[PDB]
Amino acid sequence: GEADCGLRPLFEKKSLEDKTERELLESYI
Amino acid sequence: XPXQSHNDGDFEEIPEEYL
Amino acid sequence: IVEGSDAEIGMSPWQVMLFRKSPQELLCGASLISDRWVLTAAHCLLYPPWDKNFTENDLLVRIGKHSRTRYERNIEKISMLEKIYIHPRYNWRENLDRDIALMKLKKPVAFSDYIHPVCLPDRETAASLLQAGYKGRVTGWGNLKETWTANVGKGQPSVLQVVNLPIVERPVCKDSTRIRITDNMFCAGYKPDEGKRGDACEGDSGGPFVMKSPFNNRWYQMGIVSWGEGCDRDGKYGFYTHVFRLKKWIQKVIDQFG
Repeated sequence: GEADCGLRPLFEKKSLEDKTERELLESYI
Repeated sequence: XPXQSHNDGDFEEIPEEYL
Repeated sequence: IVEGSDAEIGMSPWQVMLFRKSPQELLCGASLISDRWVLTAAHCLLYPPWDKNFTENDLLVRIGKHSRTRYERNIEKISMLEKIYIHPRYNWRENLDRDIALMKLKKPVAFSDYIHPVCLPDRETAASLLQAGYKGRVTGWGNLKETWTANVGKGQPSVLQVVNLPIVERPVCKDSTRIRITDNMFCAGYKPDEGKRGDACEGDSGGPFVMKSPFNNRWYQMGIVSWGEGCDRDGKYGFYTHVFRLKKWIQKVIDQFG
């Protein structure tokens, strides 16, 4: 299970992005 | 092959009760 | 991690350090998948060629860390292990096939800003995301250079390192090594022609390869750092345990043991 898994307290939960995660999302074409 | 091998020991001592 | 950069505070709250009690040394990375279960590579615990065979009483997991060597007072949590579970068909004799182990913690850890579990993929997330050219992220406190890791501050980092790497097509993975690769493994890295570089290296084993789903914004652990020939060598790639392909065993162990 893990209802809240994978959502980071200091990033997703605050709507802040880390410094290189856009590189990952930009490759998912 | 498999990924510690050269492990030194420059670590701060952890609290006594965990050993 | 070779050619990575320092991680941000709280960037990988699921990252776990496996730590030997005596001598006190870093053994491997690992990942937190719930309040009481840690996932790592089976060779971190059992590898008879190197006379490695750890019992739960030899080990500590340290959760919430950033600095490699400091005891991070009031931030990290240290837990002892209740039980270790190695995949019954882990193949340490030939190619580290099914390199996966679960470790059950003696007591639940409380989550915080620095400690939070990663998700495990479902068939549809694995299907959409484990595609050649899609990038994942690897983290660890291992060596910064193939030749240079020893400790101190040679090729060993002060804080957690991170690198983002593309998944490579299975043909290219098979043709870069003489080791027999299986469906329980995938490889990742940049090809010689791509200009960027980066790899996991000694001391990064057992650590997470994660991807962020574009559908629900959550981070999923797709791989476990398992093996490689050198670190960041042109024409060579890092190999990772395929977590979704062994997910039924994971579910079986947690359902049968707590």
